[PDB]
Amino acid sequence: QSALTQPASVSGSPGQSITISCTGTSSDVGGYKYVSWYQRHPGKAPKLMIYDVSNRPSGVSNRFSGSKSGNTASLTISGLQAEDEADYYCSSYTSSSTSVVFGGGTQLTVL
Amino acid sequence: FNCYFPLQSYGFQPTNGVGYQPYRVVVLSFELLHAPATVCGPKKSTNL
Amino acid sequence: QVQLVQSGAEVKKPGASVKVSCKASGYTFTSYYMHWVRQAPGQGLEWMGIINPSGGSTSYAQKLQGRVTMTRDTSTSTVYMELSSLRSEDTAVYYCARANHETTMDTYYYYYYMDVWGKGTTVTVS
Amino acid sequence: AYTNSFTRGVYYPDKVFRSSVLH
Repeated sequence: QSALTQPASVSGSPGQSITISCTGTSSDVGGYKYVSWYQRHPGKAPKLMIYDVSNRPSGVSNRFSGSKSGNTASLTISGLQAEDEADYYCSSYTSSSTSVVFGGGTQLTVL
Repeated sequence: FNCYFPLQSYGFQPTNGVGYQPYRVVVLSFELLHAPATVCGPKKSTNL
Repeated sequence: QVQLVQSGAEVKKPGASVKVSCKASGYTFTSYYMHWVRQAPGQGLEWMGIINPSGGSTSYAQKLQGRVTMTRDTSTSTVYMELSSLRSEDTAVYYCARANHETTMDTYYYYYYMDVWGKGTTVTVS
Repeated sequence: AYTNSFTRGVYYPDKVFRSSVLH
Protein backbone atom coordinates (compact mmCIF):
# COMPACT_ATOMS: atom_id res chain seq x y z
CA GLN A 1 0.00 0.00 0.00
CA SER A 2 1.05 3.59 0.69
CA ALA A 3 3.22 5.01 3.46
CA LEU A 4 1.59 5.00 6.88
CA THR A 5 0.39 8.13 8.68
CA GLN A 6 2.36 9.39 11.68
CA PRO A 7 2.28 12.78 13.42
CA ALA A 8 4.83 15.25 12.11
CA SER A 9 6.14 16.18 15.57
CA VAL A 10 4.95 15.76 19.16
CA SER A 11 6.38 17.69 22.10
CA GLY A 12 5.94 17.38 25.85
CA SER A 13 7.85 17.35 29.13
CA PRO A 14 10.08 14.84 30.93
CA GLY A 15 8.22 12.29 33.05
CA GLN A 16 4.99 13.12 31.22
CA SER A 17 3.61 10.49 28.83
CA ILE A 18 3.29 10.94 25.07
CA THR A 19 1.52 8.62 22.62
CA ILE A 20 2.24 8.33 18.90
CA SER A 21 -0.42 7.44 16.34
CA CYS A 22 0.08 5.19 13.29
CA THR A 23 -2.76 4.91 10.76
CA GLY A 24 -2.70 2.57 7.77
CA THR A 25 -5.06 0.48 5.64
CA SER A 26 -7.08 -2.51 6.77
CA SER A 27 -4.59 -4.44 4.62
CA ASP A 28 -1.65 -2.81 6.42
CA VAL A 29 -2.54 -2.85 10.11
CA GLY A 30 -6.17 -3.99 10.53
CA GLY A 31 -5.75 -7.40 8.92
CA TYR A 32 -2.61 -8.29 10.84
CA LYS A 33 -1.07 -8.31 14.30
CA TYR A 34 2.41 -7.48 13.08
CA VAL A 35 3.07 -3.85 14.03
CA SER A 36 6.64 -2.92 14.95
CA TRP A 37 8.14 0.46 15.76
CA TYR A 38 11.64 1.88 15.48
CA GLN A 39 13.65 4.94 16.45
CA ARG A 40 16.34 7.16 14.97
CA HIS A 41 18.97 8.74 17.07
CA PRO A 42 20.46 11.31 14.69
CA GLY A 43 23.37 9.97 12.68
CA LYS A 44 22.84 6.51 14.21
CA ALA A 45 21.27 3.13 13.27
CA PRO A 46 17.66 2.03 13.88
CA LYS A 47 16.75 0.23 17.11
CA LEU A 48 13.69 -1.98 17.57
CA MET A 49 11.51 -1.59 20.61
CA ILE A 50 8.08 -2.66 19.35
CA TYR A 51 7.03 -5.82 17.58
CA ASP A 52 3.99 -8.14 17.96
CA VAL A 53 2.06 -4.81 18.56
CA SER A 54 2.41 -5.01 22.38
CA ASN A 55 5.43 -7.38 22.70
CA ARG A 56 9.07 -6.54 23.32
CA PRO A 57 12.70 -7.60 22.84
CA SER A 58 14.88 -8.13 25.88
CA GLY A 59 16.53 -4.96 27.19
CA VAL A 60 13.96 -2.30 26.20
CA SER A 61 12.94 -0.07 29.10
CA ASN A 62 9.37 -0.66 30.29
CA ARG A 63 8.52 2.93 29.32
CA PHE A 64 7.51 2.08 25.74
CA SER A 65 4.26 0.23 25.02
CA GLY A 66 2.37 -0.48 21.82
CA SER A 67 -1.35 -0.75 21.21
CA LYS A 68 -3.73 -1.71 18.42
CA SER A 69 -7.31 -0.97 17.37
CA GLY A 70 -8.98 -0.60 13.98
CA ASN A 71 -6.59 1.10 11.59
CA THR A 72 -4.71 2.74 14.45
CA ALA A 73 -1.54 1.48 16.02
CA SER A 74 -0.13 3.52 18.87
CA LEU A 75 3.07 3.82 20.90
CA THR A 76 3.03 5.17 24.46
CA ILE A 77 6.12 6.50 26.25
CA SER A 78 5.64 6.66 30.02
CA GLY A 79 8.04 8.73 32.08
CA LEU A 80 9.53 10.81 29.29
CA GLN A 81 13.06 12.22 29.39
CA ALA A 82 15.37 14.22 27.18
CA GLU A 83 16.82 10.72 26.94
CA ASP A 84 13.79 9.92 24.77
CA GLU A 85 14.11 12.65 22.09
CA ALA A 86 14.33 10.80 18.76
CA ASP A 87 12.45 10.02 15.53
CA TYR A 88 9.85 7.24 15.51
CA TYR A 89 8.66 4.95 12.70
CA CYS A 90 5.90 2.34 12.82
CA SER A 91 6.13 -0.74 10.61
CA SER A 92 3.65 -3.41 9.54
CA TYR A 93 3.29 -6.35 7.19
CA THR A 94 0.79 -5.83 4.35
CA SER A 95 -1.55 -8.30 2.61
CA SER A 96 -0.86 -6.75 -0.81
CA SER A 97 1.84 -6.24 -3.47
CA THR A 98 4.51 -5.27 -0.94
CA SER A 99 5.33 -6.96 2.37
CA VAL A 100 6.48 -4.18 4.69
CA VAL A 101 5.24 -0.61 5.09
CA PHE A 102 6.55 2.22 7.25
CA GLY A 103 5.06 5.39 8.63
CA GLY A 104 6.13 8.87 7.66
CA GLY A 105 7.83 9.20 11.03
CA THR A 106 7.48 11.34 14.14
CA GLN A 107 10.04 13.59 15.80
CA LEU A 108 9.55 13.70 19.57
CA THR A 109 11.08 16.92 20.90
CA VAL A 110 11.67 17.08 24.66
CA LEU A 111 11.04 20.53 26.13
CA PHE B 1 -2.95 -12.64 28.22
CA ASN B 2 -5.92 -14.96 27.59
CA CYS B 3 -6.87 -12.42 24.88
CA TYR B 4 -5.62 -13.62 21.49
CA PHE B 5 -6.65 -12.53 18.02
CA PRO B 6 -8.17 -15.74 16.60
CA LEU B 7 -6.47 -15.44 13.18
CA GLN B 8 -2.97 -16.56 12.16
CA SER B 9 -0.96 -16.40 8.94
CA TYR B 10 0.16 -19.62 7.24
CA GLY B 11 3.22 -18.38 5.33
CA PHE B 12 4.13 -21.29 3.03
CA GLN B 13 7.92 -20.97 2.83
CA PRO B 14 8.93 -20.99 -0.86
CA THR B 15 10.67 -24.35 -0.98
CA ASN B 16 10.39 -25.74 2.54
CA GLY B 17 7.04 -27.40 2.07
CA VAL B 18 6.47 -31.12 1.78
CA GLY B 19 3.22 -30.80 3.68
CA TYR B 20 3.87 -27.09 4.17
CA GLN B 21 2.89 -25.76 0.73
CA PRO B 22 -0.11 -23.89 -0.72
CA TYR B 23 -2.70 -26.39 -1.94
CA ARG B 24 -5.47 -24.45 -3.63
CA VAL B 25 -8.16 -26.95 -2.73
CA VAL B 26 -11.15 -26.30 -4.94
CA VAL B 27 -14.20 -28.22 -3.73
CA LEU B 28 -17.25 -28.94 -5.86
CA SER B 29 -20.50 -29.44 -3.95
CA PHE B 30 -23.12 -30.95 -6.23
CA GLU B 31 -26.55 -29.63 -5.28
CA LEU B 32 -29.67 -31.22 -6.82
CA LEU B 33 -33.28 -30.63 -5.66
CA HIS B 34 -34.51 -33.20 -8.20
CA ALA B 35 -35.30 -29.80 -9.80
CA PRO B 36 -34.36 -28.37 -13.18
CA ALA B 37 -30.77 -29.38 -13.56
CA THR B 38 -28.77 -26.68 -15.23
CA VAL B 39 -25.04 -27.49 -15.34
CA CYS B 40 -24.96 -30.89 -17.00
CA GLY B 41 -22.34 -32.29 -19.32
CA PRO B 42 -21.92 -32.52 -23.07
CA LYS B 43 -24.42 -35.18 -24.08
CA LYS B 44 -25.86 -35.03 -27.59
CA SER B 45 -29.63 -34.79 -27.21
CA THR B 46 -30.77 -37.28 -29.85
CA ASN B 47 -34.29 -37.39 -31.27
CA LEU B 48 -37.11 -38.82 -29.17
CA GLN C 1 28.83 -9.96 18.48
CA VAL C 2 26.29 -10.70 15.74
CA GLN C 3 26.82 -7.73 13.43
CA LEU C 4 26.38 -6.94 9.73
CA VAL C 5 28.86 -4.92 7.64
CA GLN C 6 28.45 -3.65 4.09
CA SER C 7 31.03 -1.74 2.09
CA GLY C 8 31.70 2.00 2.09
CA ALA C 9 29.75 4.61 0.14
CA GLU C 10 29.51 4.82 -3.66
CA VAL C 11 29.32 7.77 -6.06
CA LYS C 12 27.37 6.90 -9.21
CA LYS C 13 25.99 8.74 -12.22
CA PRO C 14 22.72 7.50 -13.77
CA GLY C 15 22.63 4.28 -15.77
CA ALA C 16 25.48 2.44 -14.00
CA SER C 17 25.44 -0.63 -11.74
CA VAL C 18 26.57 -0.76 -8.13
CA LYS C 19 27.86 -3.56 -5.90
CA VAL C 20 26.88 -3.61 -2.23
CA SER C 21 28.11 -6.38 0.05
CA CYS C 22 27.08 -7.38 3.54
CA LYS C 23 29.18 -9.87 5.53
CA ALA C 24 27.74 -11.45 8.67
CA SER C 25 29.28 -12.44 11.99
CA GLY C 26 28.59 -14.23 15.26
CA TYR C 27 26.07 -16.85 14.11
CA THR C 28 25.25 -19.67 11.68
CA PHE C 29 25.11 -18.06 8.23
CA THR C 30 22.76 -20.68 6.77
CA SER C 31 19.91 -20.17 9.29
CA TYR C 32 18.47 -16.66 9.02
CA TYR C 33 17.29 -14.63 6.03
CA MET C 34 18.92 -11.42 4.74
CA HIS C 35 16.54 -8.48 4.35
CA TRP C 36 17.37 -5.26 2.52
CA VAL C 37 16.00 -1.79 3.27
CA ARG C 38 16.95 1.57 1.73
CA GLN C 39 16.06 5.14 2.71
CA ALA C 40 15.10 7.46 -0.15
CA PRO C 41 15.89 11.12 0.62
CA GLY C 42 13.04 12.68 2.57
CA GLN C 43 10.75 9.63 2.34
CA GLY C 44 11.02 6.69 4.71
CA LEU C 45 12.52 3.26 4.70
CA GLU C 46 11.95 0.89 1.83
CA TRP C 47 12.45 -2.87 1.45
CA MET C 48 13.70 -4.38 -1.83
CA GLY C 49 13.60 -8.15 -1.57
CA ILE C 50 15.55 -10.95 0.03
CA ILE C 51 17.72 -13.99 -0.63
CA ASN C 52 17.97 -17.22 1.34
CA PRO C 53 21.51 -18.21 2.40
CA SER C 54 20.37 -21.85 2.32
CA GLY C 55 19.51 -21.98 -1.39
CA GLY C 56 19.87 -18.51 -2.86
CA SER C 57 16.20 -18.13 -3.83
CA THR C 58 15.46 -14.52 -4.75
CA SER C 59 12.50 -12.14 -4.93
CA TYR C 60 12.02 -8.38 -4.87
CA ALA C 61 9.59 -5.51 -5.19
CA GLN C 62 7.55 -5.20 -8.37
CA LYS C 63 8.51 -1.51 -8.61
CA LEU C 64 12.11 -2.81 -8.89
CA GLN C 65 11.78 -5.20 -11.86
CA GLY C 66 14.99 -6.20 -13.61
CA ARG C 67 16.97 -3.45 -11.82
CA VAL C 68 17.97 -5.72 -8.90
CA THR C 69 19.62 -9.14 -8.50
CA MET C 70 20.65 -10.30 -5.03
CA THR C 71 23.63 -12.66 -4.76
CA ARG C 72 25.51 -14.09 -1.79
CA ASP C 73 28.59 -16.00 -0.62
CA THR C 74 28.28 -18.75 1.99
CA SER C 75 32.07 -19.34 2.28
CA THR C 76 32.76 -15.76 3.40
CA SER C 77 29.26 -15.27 4.89
CA THR C 78 28.88 -12.32 2.53
CA VAL C 79 25.69 -11.38 0.68
CA TYR C 80 25.78 -9.03 -2.34
CA MET C 81 23.30 -6.36 -3.52
CA GLU C 82 22.99 -5.19 -7.12
CA LEU C 83 21.15 -2.23 -8.63
CA SER C 84 21.44 -1.39 -12.32
CA SER C 85 20.03 1.39 -14.54
CA LEU C 86 20.61 3.82 -11.73
CA ARG C 87 18.48 6.95 -11.37
CA SER C 88 18.64 10.09 -9.25
CA GLU C 89 16.21 8.88 -6.57
CA ASP C 90 18.35 5.75 -6.15
CA THR C 91 20.36 7.99 -3.82
CA ALA C 92 19.58 6.24 -0.53
CA VAL C 93 21.08 4.64 2.57
CA TYR C 94 21.04 0.89 1.92
CA TYR C 95 20.76 -1.48 4.89
CA CYS C 96 21.20 -5.24 5.21
CA ALA C 97 18.79 -6.83 7.66
CA ARG C 98 18.57 -10.21 9.39
CA ALA C 99 15.37 -12.13 10.14
CA ASN C 100 14.35 -12.78 13.74
CA HIS C 101 14.10 -16.55 13.36
CA GLU C 102 16.20 -19.28 11.82
CA THR C 103 14.84 -20.97 8.73
CA THR C 104 12.86 -23.80 10.24
CA MET C 105 11.02 -26.70 8.69
CA ASP C 106 7.22 -26.77 8.73
CA THR C 107 7.31 -23.35 10.34
CA TYR C 108 4.71 -20.81 11.50
CA TYR C 109 6.61 -17.68 12.60
CA TYR C 110 6.76 -15.31 9.66
CA TYR C 111 10.14 -14.37 8.21
CA TYR C 112 10.02 -10.59 7.90
CA TYR C 113 11.10 -9.56 11.41
CA MET C 114 13.76 -6.93 10.72
CA ASP C 115 15.94 -6.92 13.84
CA VAL C 116 19.68 -7.07 12.98
CA TRP C 117 21.24 -4.40 10.88
CA GLY C 118 24.13 -3.04 8.90
CA LYS C 119 25.90 0.20 9.72
CA GLY C 120 24.36 1.79 6.65
CA THR C 121 25.68 2.53 3.18
CA THR C 122 24.58 5.63 1.31
CA VAL C 123 24.32 5.69 -2.49
CA THR C 124 24.82 8.96 -4.36
CA VAL C 125 23.48 9.19 -7.92
CA SER C 126 23.17 12.38 -9.97
CA ALA D 1 -54.99 -6.20 16.53
CA TYR D 2 -54.74 -9.98 16.32
CA THR D 3 -56.47 -12.28 13.84
CA ASN D 4 -56.88 -15.99 13.13
CA SER D 5 -54.85 -17.77 10.44
CA PHE D 6 -57.57 -20.32 10.09
CA THR D 7 -55.92 -22.63 7.52
CA ARG D 8 -53.74 -20.43 5.32
CA GLY D 9 -50.00 -20.59 4.75
CA VAL D 10 -49.82 -23.91 2.89
CA TYR D 11 -47.30 -24.08 0.07
CA TYR D 12 -46.01 -26.75 -2.28
CA PRO D 13 -43.16 -28.28 -0.23
CA ASP D 14 -41.02 -28.96 -3.31
CA LYS D 15 -41.14 -28.83 -7.10
CA VAL D 16 -42.26 -32.43 -7.67
CA PHE D 17 -45.66 -33.09 -9.19
CA ARG D 18 -47.90 -35.64 -7.49
CA SER D 19 -51.47 -36.74 -8.06
CA SER D 20 -54.27 -38.11 -5.89
CA VAL D 21 -51.95 -38.91 -3.00
CA LEU D 22 -51.90 -37.97 0.68
CA HIS D 23 -48.23 -37.08 1.09
